[PDB]
Amino acid sequence: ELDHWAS
Amino acid sequence: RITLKESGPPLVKPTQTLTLTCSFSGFSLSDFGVGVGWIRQPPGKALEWLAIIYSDDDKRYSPSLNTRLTITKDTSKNQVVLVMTRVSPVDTATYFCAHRRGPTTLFGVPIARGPVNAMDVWGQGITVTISSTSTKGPSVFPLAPGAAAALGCLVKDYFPEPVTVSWNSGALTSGVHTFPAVLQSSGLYSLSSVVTVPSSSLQTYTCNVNHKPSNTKVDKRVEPKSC
Amino acid sequence: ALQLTQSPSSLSASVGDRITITCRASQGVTSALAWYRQKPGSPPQLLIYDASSLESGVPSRFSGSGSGTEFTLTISTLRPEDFATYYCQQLHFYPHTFGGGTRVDVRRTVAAPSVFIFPPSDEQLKSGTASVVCLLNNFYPREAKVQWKVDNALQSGNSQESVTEQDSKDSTYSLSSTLTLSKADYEKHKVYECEVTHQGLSSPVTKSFNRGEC
Repeated sequence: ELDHWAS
Repeated sequence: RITLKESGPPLVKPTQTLTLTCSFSGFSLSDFGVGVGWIRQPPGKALEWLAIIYSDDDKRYSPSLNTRLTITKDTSKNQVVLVMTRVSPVDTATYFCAHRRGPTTLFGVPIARGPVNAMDVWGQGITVTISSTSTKGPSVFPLAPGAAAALGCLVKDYFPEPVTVSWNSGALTSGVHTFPAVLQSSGLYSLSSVVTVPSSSLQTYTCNVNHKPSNTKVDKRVEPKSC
Repeated sequence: ALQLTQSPSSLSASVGDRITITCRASQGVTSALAWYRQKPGSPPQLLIYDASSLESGVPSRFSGSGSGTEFTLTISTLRPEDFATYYCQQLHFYPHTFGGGTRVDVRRTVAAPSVFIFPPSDEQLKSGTASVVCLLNNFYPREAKVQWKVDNALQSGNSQESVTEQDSKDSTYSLSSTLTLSKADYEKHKVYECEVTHQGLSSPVTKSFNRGEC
């Protein structure tokens, strides 16, 4: 899944 | 100045539970978006990511180790703990904890996320060995033979590290190669120490082996066999 | 999961050279990539964060570029402290993967290994085990392949090897490989061979002995 700071 | 340091047992037995503590200073795990992660490095291998925890308490784990890892924080003690259950020999590695910056803020407003893309400060690392072995001294055996000749000593079946080897009480140094020990499947280490000399010197050669842990000193003179 | 492949895995160079290490990801990681340098016995040290930002206190000869699936680290003028292993790390997807690393060592002329095979000592045999050791002395580059053969059977899963760190005077490496068998199995065969492949050897060299031959 995506990193804590992605998007 | 940010500093981190790992602590825990240097030795652990298979099936047991390993608890590692990262104590740090220079930041608080209550600071905005900060993270503390754990990374390990088996001897001679690549870095392997294990887990990370942030100040808002979100936790993430390596999928391959998820079932055996628990990471937790103790904000008031400035510590992060990683608990690994059911360890086995392949878990022997140097374990590092590391700081991860949170986004830069301006008047408490997040304006830059680029600084979160790295683990910026690392602890020195703590070496953990997983073996069911009890302390034990090495058996020392001879290794006997451009036109260089080679000989050495095979320092076998000892635990734990380290062992020291020198040649001729320290007088022989040129051409000496003492290799890093390998951890055998038995849980005991083994290493060779060799020395290359002009095929004529065959001069006397004695390896001095010392395993402090078991109080075992051995001097073994090695020669070109055949009586 | 996501794969990060570094190239080359190993690289030789001299002080003053310009080197560039590259890291490719199996899926795009945007700019969330970091480079580290790790010297023997020390923890990795951050050089470049967010694909191209220079970490504070890191010397300007280090540079990072790229985004998406392809990144590069270049050291413009290699200094002695740069002989080390470099790693890239992706932080876009969990888990936060590391590449396999690229070892940067002192270049020198190719040198084939001097190979030696040692039979097990009679003293070890009396304890019931048999260790056959093979030594590859002072070679370069580091990559070498050792293959044990017993009465022509290819051995597998019963040997272990270790390599010294690059010699500070020679720039060469040495490698020790131990074949381990029970005394019983040992006794059931005659030709113990250590086959060695290396760049400096025109073709593979084999060193061997026949057990018990006296």
